[PDB]
Amino acid sequence: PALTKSQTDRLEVLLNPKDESGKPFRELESELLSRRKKDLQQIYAEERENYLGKLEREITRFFVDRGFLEIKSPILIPLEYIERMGIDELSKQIFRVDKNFCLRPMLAPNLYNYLRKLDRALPDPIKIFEIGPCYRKESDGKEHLEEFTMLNFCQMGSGCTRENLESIITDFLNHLGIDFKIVGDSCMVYGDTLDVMHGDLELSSAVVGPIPLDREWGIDKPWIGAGFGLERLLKVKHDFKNIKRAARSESYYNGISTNL
Amino acid sequence: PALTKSQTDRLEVLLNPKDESGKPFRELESELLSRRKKDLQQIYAEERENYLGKLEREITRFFVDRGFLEIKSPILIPLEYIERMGIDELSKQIFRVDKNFCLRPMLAPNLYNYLRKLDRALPDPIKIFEIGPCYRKESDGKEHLEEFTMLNFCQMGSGCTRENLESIITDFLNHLGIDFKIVGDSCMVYGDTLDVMHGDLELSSAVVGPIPLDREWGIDKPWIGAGFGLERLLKVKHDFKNIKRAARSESYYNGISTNL
Ligand SMILES: C[C@@H]1CCN[C@@H]1C(=O)NCCCC[C@@H](N)C(=O)OP(=O)(O)OC[C@@H]1O[C@@H](n2cnc3c(N)ncnc32)[C@H](O)[C@H]1O
Ligand SMILES: C[C@@H]1CCN[C@@H]1C(=O)NCCCC[C@@H](N)C(=O)OP(=O)(O)OC[C@@H]1O[C@@H](n2cnc3c(N)ncnc32)[C@H](O)[C@H]1O
Repeated sequence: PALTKSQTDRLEVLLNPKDESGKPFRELESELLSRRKKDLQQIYAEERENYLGKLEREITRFFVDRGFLEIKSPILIPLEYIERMGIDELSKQIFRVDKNFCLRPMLAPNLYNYLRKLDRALPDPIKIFEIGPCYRKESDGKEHLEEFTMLNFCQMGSGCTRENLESIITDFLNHLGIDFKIVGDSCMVYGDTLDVMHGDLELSSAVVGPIPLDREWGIDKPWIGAGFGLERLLKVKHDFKNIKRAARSESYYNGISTNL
Repeated sequence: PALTKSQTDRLEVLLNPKDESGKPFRELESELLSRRKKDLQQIYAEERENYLGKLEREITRFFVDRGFLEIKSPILIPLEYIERMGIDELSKQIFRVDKNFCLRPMLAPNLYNYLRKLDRALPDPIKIFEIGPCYRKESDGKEHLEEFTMLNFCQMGSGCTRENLESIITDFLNHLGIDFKIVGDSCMVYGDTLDVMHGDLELSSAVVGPIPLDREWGIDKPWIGAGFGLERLLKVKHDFKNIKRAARSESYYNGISTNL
């Protein structure tokens, strides 16, 4: 008669945000299987782009067009960078590799190094961004991924104000068509942050520098910056119930179940 | 009088492929510093794209345009995938994470899974590609990186011939403007390979399936495929002497020293 919890989980795997009893499980599953097969057929026939790759390209274009230098820095980083970030909490979340390296939990340490290095070469202000993989061991799975993709943009020198920071965030999310509000918060590493919220979901943490951590990185200039999770952005944009639908995955492709 | 070996190493750091005694070290270094600062100034003023990101976008466009589905699969993969790949040599090169996961040394295991899964949804033949980070512990540094970027494209079903494989490789490298020759070789995992060579540098290993390893992955169809290192491609394209100039790096940006 009624659907079992397991059957309901199965159908929810196959259900897409835009799909609209007493039909049996077998027929409801058959219908959804058919719809999802067609969705993949249509991607494959027409656009062929992965949502995560595509979102990366669109964001890349956005920040390049606005004068930010595209960075591609190591994903595998020295463990010393974690301790020099003031992280000794987030520390139980570090995936260690060999005795000396770890998978980066954020883009900040490498970007600090780039800011200092490029200050010797580039005119004020220095505007840079990176998009790439980051890793944190996470107890949750609703809004948290162990393997995720962060965007971090930043500016150092002139014009490093809270206004300009907010303006960039605003232009950015309006460009992407993502609703948001900016609330003042704090964290252990940075501040004093600004959190960019979608309802109760954190899209970004942002900071207006300087902060005292800067000195450890040879930075003695005003700066502003923000990190965004690309999977969180996709989750909002596509109305995905679970963030796993927006991840690097063998179970979902563009939020469509691959288990068909 | 003459330059010391250390001074020569310093200048070679600052030397670009296109730059053309008895001038002292200080003046030669000063000149190169000036040229490299201007190179970064010109990137920053004009294009602002990272060579590795840009190469990824151009390759992405190439394979999308030719009917291949863009994949973004996990970088952190189960250790079981390594053993199911027939790897028990390359095994000392695996960067292990936790007791159960590793950093992927190749794209093949995840793409095998995608081929099988998508066969239930997509018409014959199934054409897919991924571009992303791969990791191998490496004794060398001339043509080898521990952290690199692989392109792997493949097709399964109809038209999985050596001719079509060679044709795609040929169209691809001619598109990129990279000189090559295709030699028959072999490896422990696959074959029987075709190696795509630039002089003595391996750009790619390629395979015409089926092979007996397929059965472990639920694959029972003809297939063809090739993996290319993006850093190797950049190394050839830009005439870089060391592959570290083409890597994710805090020491080089688009093959320009960041230590200025
Ligand atoms: C570069 C300069 C010099 C140093 N720092 C400067 C800067 O530009 N800005 C300071 C603020 C950058 C934010 C960054 N350090 C950071 O790690 O903040 P988090 O809030 O911890 O990470 C940003 C978050 O990425 C996403 N994210 C987080 N963990 C997950 C998860 N496990 N699953 C999926 N998504 C997640 C989440 O969407 C977004 O809130
Ligand atoms: C997906 C289907 C199902 C399974 N396999 C199929 C397929 O499409 N093709 C089989 C052939 C794919 C090749 C892949 N399995 C492989 O790992 O071959 P390798 O020769 O070991 O890696 C390809 C190499 O990537 C680059 N590369 C390697 N190690 C490094 C390094 N340490 N530093 C920098 N660059 C490097 C190098 O340019 C290029 O020769």
